[PDB]
Amino acid sequence: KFNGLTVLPPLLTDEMIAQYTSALLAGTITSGWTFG
Amino acid sequence: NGLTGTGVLTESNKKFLPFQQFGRDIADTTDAVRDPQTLEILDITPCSFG
Ligand SMILES: *[C@@H]1O[C@H](CO)[C@@H](O[C@@H]2O[C@H](CO)[C@@H](O)[C@H](O)[C@H]2NC(C)=O)[C@H](O)[C@H]1NC(C)=O
Repeated sequence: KFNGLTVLPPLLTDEMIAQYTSALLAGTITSGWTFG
Repeated sequence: NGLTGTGVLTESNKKFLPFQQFGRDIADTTDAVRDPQTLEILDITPCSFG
């Protein structure tokens, strides 16, 4: 993977994305469209 | 023995058949060389950069 070129890691890890999705899903279960 | 390159040497656990000289993976990238004196397989790693 190292021959003259590099790969940069993503800024957002997978756990943070999962946490965002969980927050959105809980919000849409409880409140509905009001929290938007 | 005529194959030149740059990197860092280390020990390797791969096993060669009794007649090959040196291995590779893809795109002419050497990855395993055996010293003629010891008949032991070594390993090449590119030096760190960034
Ligand atoms: C290079 O070849 C010599 C032979 O001329 C090897 O020397 C022998 O090595 C074995 C393994 O240790 C010993 O059992 C023998 O007694 C050695 N014989 C002599 C005459 O030295 C040597 O090991 C080989 N490799 C290197 C790195 O020198």
